[PDB]
Amino acid sequence: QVTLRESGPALVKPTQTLTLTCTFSGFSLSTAGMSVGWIRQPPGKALEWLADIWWDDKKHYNPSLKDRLTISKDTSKNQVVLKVTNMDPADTATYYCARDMIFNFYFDVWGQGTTVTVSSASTKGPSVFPLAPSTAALGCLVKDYFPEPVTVSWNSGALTSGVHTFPAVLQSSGLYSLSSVVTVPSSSLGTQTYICNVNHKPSNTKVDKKVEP
Amino acid sequence: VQLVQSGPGLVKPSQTLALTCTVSGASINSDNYYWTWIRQRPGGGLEWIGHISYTGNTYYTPSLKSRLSMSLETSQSQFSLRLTSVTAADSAVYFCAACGAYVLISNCGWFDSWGQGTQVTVSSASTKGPSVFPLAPSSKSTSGGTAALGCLVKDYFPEPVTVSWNSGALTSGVHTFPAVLQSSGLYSLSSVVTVPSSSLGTQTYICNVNHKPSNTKVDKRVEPK
Amino acid sequence: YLSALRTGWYTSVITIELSNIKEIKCAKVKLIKQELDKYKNAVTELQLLMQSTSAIASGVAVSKVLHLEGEVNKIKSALLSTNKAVVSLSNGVSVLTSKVLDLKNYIDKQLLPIVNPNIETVIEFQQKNNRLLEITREFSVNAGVTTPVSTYMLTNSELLSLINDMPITNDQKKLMSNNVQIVRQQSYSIMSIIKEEVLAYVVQLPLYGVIDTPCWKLDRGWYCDNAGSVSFTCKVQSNRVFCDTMITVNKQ
Amino acid sequence: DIQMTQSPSTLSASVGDRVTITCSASSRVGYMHWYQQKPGKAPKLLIYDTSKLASGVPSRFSGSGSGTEFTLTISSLQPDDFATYYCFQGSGYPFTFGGGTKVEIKRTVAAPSVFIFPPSDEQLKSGTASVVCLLNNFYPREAKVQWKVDNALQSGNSQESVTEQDSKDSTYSLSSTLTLSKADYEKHKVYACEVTHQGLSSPVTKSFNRG
Amino acid sequence: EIVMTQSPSSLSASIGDRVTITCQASQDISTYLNWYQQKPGQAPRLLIYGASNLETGVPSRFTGSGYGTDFSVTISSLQPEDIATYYCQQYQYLPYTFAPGTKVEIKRTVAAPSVFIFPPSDEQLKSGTASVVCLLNNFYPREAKVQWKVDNALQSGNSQESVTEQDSKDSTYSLSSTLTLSKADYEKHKVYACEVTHQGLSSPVTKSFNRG
Repeated sequence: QVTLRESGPALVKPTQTLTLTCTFSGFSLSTAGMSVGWIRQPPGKALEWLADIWWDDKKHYNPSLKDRLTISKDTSKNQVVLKVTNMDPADTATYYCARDMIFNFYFDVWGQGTTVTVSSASTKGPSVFPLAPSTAALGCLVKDYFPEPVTVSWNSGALTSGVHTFPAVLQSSGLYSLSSVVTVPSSSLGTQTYICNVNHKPSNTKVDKKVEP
Repeated sequence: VQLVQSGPGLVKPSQTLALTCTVSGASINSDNYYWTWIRQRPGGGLEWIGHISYTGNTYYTPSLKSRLSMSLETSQSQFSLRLTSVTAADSAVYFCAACGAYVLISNCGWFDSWGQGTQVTVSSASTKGPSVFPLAPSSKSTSGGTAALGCLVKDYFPEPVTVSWNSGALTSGVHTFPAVLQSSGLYSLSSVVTVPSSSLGTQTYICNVNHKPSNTKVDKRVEPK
Repeated sequence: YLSALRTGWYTSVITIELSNIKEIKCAKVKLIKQELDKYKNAVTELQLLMQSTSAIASGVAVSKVLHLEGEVNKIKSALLSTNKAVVSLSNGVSVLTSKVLDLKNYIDKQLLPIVNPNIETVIEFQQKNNRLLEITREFSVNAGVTTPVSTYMLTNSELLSLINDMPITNDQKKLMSNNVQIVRQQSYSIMSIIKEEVLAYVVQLPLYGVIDTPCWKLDRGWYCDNAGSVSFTCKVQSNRVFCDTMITVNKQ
Repeated sequence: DIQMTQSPSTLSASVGDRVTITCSASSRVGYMHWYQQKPGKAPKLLIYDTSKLASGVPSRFSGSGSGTEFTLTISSLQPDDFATYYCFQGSGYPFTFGGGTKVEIKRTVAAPSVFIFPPSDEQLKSGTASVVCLLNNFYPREAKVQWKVDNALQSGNSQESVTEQDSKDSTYSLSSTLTLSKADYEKHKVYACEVTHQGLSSPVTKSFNRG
Repeated sequence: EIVMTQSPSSLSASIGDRVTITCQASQDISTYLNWYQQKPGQAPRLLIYGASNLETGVPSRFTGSGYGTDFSVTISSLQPEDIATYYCQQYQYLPYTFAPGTKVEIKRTVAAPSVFIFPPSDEQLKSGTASVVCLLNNFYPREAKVQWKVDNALQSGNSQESVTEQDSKDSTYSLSSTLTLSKADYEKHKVYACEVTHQGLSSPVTKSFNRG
């Protein structure tokens, strides 16, 4: 089938250029009628179309971002590059790419999406602390990282039922901290191992922590 | 494809010129062949006269649109050139040309087959046979192991003169100087050959003079003392 | 019933840059000179067809402006680095020109070394040359004007690149793309000229200005709304009604 | 250009209730499309070309409309339909999306389970302490968590994060994180978490002793 | 008619050097241009056809490039066999128009001429005139000053020099100063000398014969 995946820096320093690349497989952009678009979504707001390119190298942009947008294709690599100059505190959004066809004007196949946060800030690391139990509940705690998001899992993705991942909340010191609890049977304590897997890719740190009473 | 010409070297003014060019290596009715005439001015460059296609369509340059008249003698596989009422401005070397091809979607502009060129000089004056006087080698025309010797071509009109040594057998170390216009209205040139000084008196060295404009062929032998 | 009625003609010039051939006489090369004689036999059939001098009036007008001197130089130079150019002709009209094939490059780049050979190189050439053998085969029988515009006259991938660049509305590009075989049936390919290493023919695509208006069949004819009035065979397909300006078997 | 106005902005209905979204445009538009975005996930094409339904989506979803008005009708709502739906147009540039309709499930009043977690020794060795009070599986969203340190109310040092609606049971989750330093933690004794919910007739209290 | 412009008018480079001759055009000629080699005395010789393609038999060091109005030909290594005159010719618009051309010479080491003098042949003296031919063979560069001295008397107006084109084998020239006199004046003198002043000579050399 068709696949798409964005790639770019998760943290931007204000006004610095933002290079985003969307690699695709399952189809060739050189085939006539094919296209690749770009859609962003700021937190709390709805979707917003950005730009798109076509197999004939025809480009169409959004008048909301006239000067900064610049798209270009690469048939020899099955990827599309999009440069967004002069980034701004309002441009924090989850950027998605998608395939488009002239036979039907919309975006049918989509990608996972990358988060780009616009801040004069220093990259942080993961601060993990357990939540011992005393049906019982347990979980983990994260602190002062940058930026959202970070993928969390329990027992290498084996523990799924009853797992909750609370969204991160900003504090007065201006960093990030969330919680991720999981409800487990009380009899399984002491016999089954519970470890929350944290992988902060924007900071490139892999931290696993064992949860025990 | 080979091309050989045949024209007059001297042509009195206000008369039509009779150039010819025979085609070999390919029939004159060959496909995609535009038989072209081109002359070259003295001291300057070339000038396109015009061509005549294998079909028979002729295109003449707009400066000579009314004076040209190219022909196709298929029975002899040759094409000719005719220039009406020649003046002193038409004196040049006339080259025969052709344009071979295979697929023609543009013009036929390349020329791979050329001709030797007919030195056509137009003047009311008459011709003159050349004067061949040998430049004999001596103890002053030597220098170590070599000896210089030649023969002088004097008093002739008009150009050119074909000089051959031993009927084309000797071609190394030969220098034929450009023609020189003397005091009268007659050209003159010298043709000297360098030869090892130990071979004189033992080998025959005869210079051949050939002047087509006046129908002349002279054989003059050179020898020491 | 919806609609899709024609109001005008979209004119365009399609070019196929050919290559001049010089002297070429020199197992694996046995099949080269055979497909080479077909290229010679095809380019001469186009020139001899050109020797002979009111529905497609707007299209043929361009074919007689291309005959003017230097106009071919305008197009041949426009498609220097790409395959799509718009040129203001002598009449001041800007026509769209697309260079479909580049036989001028394929012959001077790959056949000059060998003739003046790998068996893999012989394979692709027969396909690039066969299209010319077919475009000439179609132009030779329909007397310069063929319809519908076949695959060889304009492939599936090249008609879309034309409709995408067509100065028309947005949804109609979605309409014509889904009904390309209908657009072809209402098009005209017009052979123009052959000279200066260029093969150009004028393709005339239909312009649908009337869409999504009520229409009804069955006075044996069709009836479509048009600016408060109703007009009058029409090539119908599914719910779409295609027509131009001048047993109701199965059940669904 | 072409602006979209999606209504309602927020609708709540029970499982199996017919729900229709109305999305009108400014100018005349030929085709209208629809999308579904689960929380965090990328959008998914639901309805394409006004009425036709995309693959990978049950026949539960249906659409209709033309011109300047379009509707998206759900036959019977499902707990897995909790998402934010959009209406997108591809008839003109620039490409524009709808306003954003976030649908919530109507659910029986669920009583939550209250937990409490003291700070770990690893955090105390760093100089900070964070007591987390857990809420899980309740309905509706209305819930008040008032911390009490030695029978004294706390404010300004507690933060609450709410989980989005679950797609299986349509319940919520809350985690109130009380933030203090290491000095102010070893200064008091008990630490309680008072929770008041609509399903709880009386506020349940969970507490402990330091050490 | 199209006006063809070529640059430069004359150049000179060492052996194995890189030469680049540009051909400026009036209007657009597209891919239609022809380069021609013409060694003195020979007919034109086709080198480049269609701007960038090469003629069969041309060495592997001649490159063509250019489209429209700006064209250029390049030689990878200047060889002694390339000393000729090069023109560029168009053929899209009728009539075909040639260029002025470019004469190409080769820079080499200093060569000194060998002086051989010849007395007037007895066959010429019968006619009543006489001619003394002074030969300067194989020298470089071209500049040479020859002045006859009959019995230590400078002769002017009766001497005629003749310089050949630069040779294609060793890049050397040849000069032949012919001094024409009459039988009456010839038999009235005894010494006939040919003074040669060239760059490759630390002192002027003169080869003279007696018995005149």
